[PDB]
Amino acid sequence: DIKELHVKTVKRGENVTMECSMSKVKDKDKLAWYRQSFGKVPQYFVRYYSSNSGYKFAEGFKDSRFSMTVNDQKFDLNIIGTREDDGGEYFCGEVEGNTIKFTSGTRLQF
Amino acid sequence: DIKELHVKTVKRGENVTMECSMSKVKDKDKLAWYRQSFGKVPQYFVRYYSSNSGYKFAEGFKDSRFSMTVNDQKFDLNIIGTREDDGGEYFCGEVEGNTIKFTSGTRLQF
Repeated sequence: DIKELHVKTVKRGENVTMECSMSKVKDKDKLAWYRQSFGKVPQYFVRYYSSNSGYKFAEGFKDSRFSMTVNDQKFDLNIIGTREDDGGEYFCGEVEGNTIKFTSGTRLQF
Repeated sequence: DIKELHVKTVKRGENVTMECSMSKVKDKDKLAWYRQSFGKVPQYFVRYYSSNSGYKFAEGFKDSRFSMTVNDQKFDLNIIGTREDDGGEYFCGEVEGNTIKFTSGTRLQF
């Protein structure tokens, strides 16, 4: 089967966390979040990084409201003070050889 | 910027082609199409293959209406006799190191 997206109906100003698990990850370096604004191609904007914070944003991405909770269990994506510009779908994917496998995703709607 | 999806309003029974270019592809083996049914996580269902047809479907995928036009210029996805079950978004992506880059995508709507 195909996994369902988590659907979060959020209110402007709400703080959101979108979940992705480390449980079955083979190589953390190949783990990233992809943002798809409505009607756009998805694009990676943050990836795992071997550091204390545990992540690095994509070149050209800047938004102080975004962070991640990264540890041995979690690769979770946080937004403080969400707004309608954040509406869209978010996918957590791990590259494996020739393809990427998306283990989870969330639709943020208002 | 982010690339726009091609939006195709299709009618049941129409034959559709969704476009992806070979032009800038570094390694064709890492090229695949991803299907995202509404509310679901995207999933690869067909990839480039070094053969005369030029593609191989994912394990578990079977749909006789699907094919690809694959050559030195094109990695195009075809559906003969489209129906509302095909509604969703389709992304063409090439794996590069730790992330995938989606070069094109199409939303199929009815």
